[PDB]
Amino acid sequence: MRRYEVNIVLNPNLDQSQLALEKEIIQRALENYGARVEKVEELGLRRLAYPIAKDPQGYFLWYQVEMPEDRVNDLARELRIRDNVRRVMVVKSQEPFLANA
Amino acid sequence: KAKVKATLGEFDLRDYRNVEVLKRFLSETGKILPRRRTGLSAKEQRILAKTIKRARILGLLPFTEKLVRK
Amino acid sequence: PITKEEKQKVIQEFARFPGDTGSTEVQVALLTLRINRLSEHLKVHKKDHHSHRGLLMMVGQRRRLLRYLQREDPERYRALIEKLGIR
Amino acid sequence: KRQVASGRAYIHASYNNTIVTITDPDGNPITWSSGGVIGYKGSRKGTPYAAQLAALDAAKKAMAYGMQSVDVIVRGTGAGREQAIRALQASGLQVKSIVDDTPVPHNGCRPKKKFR
RNA sequence: GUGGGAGAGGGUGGUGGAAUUCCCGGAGUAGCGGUGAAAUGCGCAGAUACCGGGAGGAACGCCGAUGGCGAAGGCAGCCACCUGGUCCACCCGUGACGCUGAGGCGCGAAAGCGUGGGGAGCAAACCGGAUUAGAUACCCGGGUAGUCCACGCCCUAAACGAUGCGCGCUAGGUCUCUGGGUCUCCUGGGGGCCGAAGCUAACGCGUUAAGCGCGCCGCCUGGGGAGUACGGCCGCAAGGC
Ligand SMILES: [Mg+2]
Ligand SMILES: [Mg+2]
Ligand SMILES: [Mg+2]
Ligand SMILES: [Mg+2]
Ligand SMILES: [Mg+2]
Ligand SMILES: [Mg+2]
Ligand SMILES: [Mg+2]
Ligand SMILES: [Mg+2]
Ligand SMILES: [Mg+2]
Ligand SMILES: [Mg+2]
Ligand SMILES: [Mg+2]
Ligand SMILES: [Mg+2]
Ligand SMILES: [Mg+2]
Ligand SMILES: [Mg+2]
Ligand SMILES: [Mg+2]
Ligand SMILES: [Mg+2]
Ligand SMILES: [Mg+2]
Ligand SMILES: [Mg+2]
Ligand SMILES: [Mg+2]
Ligand SMILES: [Mg+2]
Ligand SMILES: [Mg+2]
Ligand SMILES: [Mg+2]
Ligand SMILES: [Mg+2]
Ligand SMILES: [Mg+2]
Ligand SMILES: [Mg+2]
Ligand SMILES: [Mg+2]
Ligand SMILES: [Mg+2]
Ligand SMILES: [Mg+2]
Ligand SMILES: [Mg+2]
Ligand SMILES: [Mg+2]
Ligand SMILES: [Mg+2]
Ligand SMILES: [Mg+2]
Ligand SMILES: [Mg+2]
Ligand SMILES: [Mg+2]
Ligand SMILES: [Mg+2]
Ligand SMILES: [Mg+2]
Ligand SMILES: [Mg+2]
Ligand SMILES: [Mg+2]
Ligand SMILES: [Mg+2]
Ligand SMILES: [Mg+2]
Ligand SMILES: [Mg+2]
Ligand SMILES: [Mg+2]
Ligand SMILES: [Mg+2]
Repeated sequence: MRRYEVNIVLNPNLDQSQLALEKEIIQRALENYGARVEKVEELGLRRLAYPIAKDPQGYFLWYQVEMPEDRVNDLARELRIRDNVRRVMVVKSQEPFLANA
Repeated sequence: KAKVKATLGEFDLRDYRNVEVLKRFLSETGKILPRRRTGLSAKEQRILAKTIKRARILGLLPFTEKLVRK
Repeated sequence: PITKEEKQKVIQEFARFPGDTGSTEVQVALLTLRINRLSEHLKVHKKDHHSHRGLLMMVGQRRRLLRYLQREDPERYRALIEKLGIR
Repeated sequence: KRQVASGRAYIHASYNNTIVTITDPDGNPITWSSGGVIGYKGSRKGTPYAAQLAALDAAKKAMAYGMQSVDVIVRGTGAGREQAIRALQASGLQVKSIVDDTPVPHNGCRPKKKFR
């Protein structure tokens, strides 16, 4: 297992049944692919820099995980399958290098 | 005509999530600034590139903007 | 990929006495393990040559130490092989 | 008959011709002009002069449609890119903003031999 | 061995934006393109320039360097996985286990061959346009193989530092990449520039030798004829040695 940050951005426009729901599905995918959860930072609406799926903005969340480094790739493909997940980026954890620090 | 890391806090260079800081390293045009103006170091620089490009993908920073006046 | 206590369990198994991290046994094993993983990934990813260069060098090193051990104590050499499934 | 009065002016210059386009603020164009439009024919079209008479022609047509205040987008480089600008200046339209949009690829396409 | 690094080293999957082309839609006319100037070409079946949407291939701007990695060929979006090399510190383990390497076996840019895909841009061949002694070569417009991917061949090159690999020794200075230290600096590996001694026909090289030495491999012995012929070997061929 290694430590990762899964990044998910969604289309903002959702009602709460819809948002809670896609978040839940994400949860069950994470749970299913072997991923432990450690932290969650859900930042919500940020105005994007350039349009993504015709939307000026996105609904962000971030998930620190530790999961079998075999399965990261598939857990990514399954995260992405849902239509209303606009972008998904999984990254390995690096420690916090700081300069001019 | 001064340098970036000069006036700026003491900060994560590995942060793809943190725009409020990273924007400061880009041109009016979407461009990443050369060392000559970021005041960085060769390694510092490389990490700044990668963290921008990641950030860019996430829609947090621009791949390009447009030049004003001219 | 080879990790800490994966590697340790091998050093345990082959150390000719407590704490020996360095002997012909330990190297030839540790190495042979390393080869085996490699030739394993190179059974897929046939098309990756640069690693295969690596493995040529790796095997070369093994047969070097091996030849050495064989020269010095034959009993221990047979020993190493009867463990490792080689030559 | 239109009613526009505020909108975009896209100057597009090349080393060969120069072409202006005036357009409603959602970008559906309104009138336009170019080097061959006003008199010129050959090489002549990529002079700065033409760039002027062009930028001008297009403006006096926007006047005809009702135009006044206009935000400019410049695309291209070339002889008299600045001429269409400076023409649009004292054109009688007053220029809200000047932006440079010349698209560059992020390196994708093989260019033809005269270009490498 | 333990602990740390840096990196376009390699393989596989996935994904991002710009641009080009094309398709649909809106607005909108009379040209656009292109050159030294032209013409072919495209355009009233509505082009160009402009906005929105879609399809698809290929390449990755800025960062980028006079930088990094690799044994060489070579390697630049981002992520993940799968791997190779290599540097440093600690001075822990083994105890000469070393160097080179005919033959072998592997790798080997591009172009080229085979069979399948793919095909946006470019583009040998080719089809056209003005230059104007004249293209039919330089310029302009089309354009097929090919460039892209999978598997399999080909094995060449200015494959270049025109400088075989290892090791020991012989002033410094300066810029730099990456480690360690008690961090006006010093110490270890890389990359550059001047330059002791020395070398060199000269040019130049000079702790990244072309200096001083030892080991080992490859190679050389006027020019034309000729990388030809003959013979073998390899190859589907082209052709290679
Ligand atoms: Mg012209
Ligand atoms: Mg280590
Ligand atoms: Mg790489
Ligand atoms: Mg790679
Ligand atoms: Mg249309
Ligand atoms: Mg005509
Ligand atoms: Mg016609
Ligand atoms: Mg027709
Ligand atoms: Mg479009
Ligand atoms: Mg098509
Ligand atoms: Mg550059
Ligand atoms: Mg080269
Ligand atoms: Mg590694
Ligand atoms: Mg000792
Ligand atoms: Mg001893
Ligand atoms: Mg050797
Ligand atoms: Mg021989
Ligand atoms: Mg050989
Ligand atoms: Mg080849
Ligand atoms: Mg090829
Ligand atoms: Mg042929
Ligand atoms: Mg083929
Ligand atoms: Mg084919
Ligand atoms: Mg042509
Ligand atoms: Mg002619
Ligand atoms: Mg063409
Ligand atoms: Mg060279
Ligand atoms: Mg050589
Ligand atoms: Mg030096
Ligand atoms: Mg240092
Ligand atoms: Mg330091
Ligand atoms: Mg040095
Ligand atoms: Mg010198
Ligand atoms: Mg001298
Ligand atoms: Mg001299
Ligand atoms: Mg030497
Ligand atoms: Mg010499
Ligand atoms: Mg002779
Ligand atoms: Mg020949
Ligand atoms: Mg004969
Ligand atoms: Mg023959
Ligand atoms: Mg035959
Ligand atoms: Mg030939």
